Amino acid sequence: KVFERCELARTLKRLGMDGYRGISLANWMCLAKWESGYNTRATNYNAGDRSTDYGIFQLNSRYWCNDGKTPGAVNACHLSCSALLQDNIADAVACAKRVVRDPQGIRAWVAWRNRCQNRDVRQYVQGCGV
Repeated sequence: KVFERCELARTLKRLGMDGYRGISLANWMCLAKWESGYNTRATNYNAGDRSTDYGIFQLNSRYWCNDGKTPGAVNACHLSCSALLQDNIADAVACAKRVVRDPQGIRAWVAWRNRCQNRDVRQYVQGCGV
């Protein structure tokens, strides 16, 4: 599913992401935008290390979910990577929450540092009623 901006903003808020571990809703929106374009079926294979990024938050199979073909993988979210490809993003959200519970927080995603950190991210939630 390819979410529309405000549709996603309202969904994330209802799932308790606003201010989760100190991360504002606009930051989560900026992250989803640059990672997948708000697309839940997005997948990206990393030929260099044999891992794959799954879903709207592009969660990596080496640490967050199990796809069975990634070497030295752990499954911290205890989910099959298939769960991160559903239209319902509840599982993807529960896993993103786990990621930020680690020391790096939102910085775990390099895309956030390049495209969101220290920027005016207000635009991502403007007019969505959240």
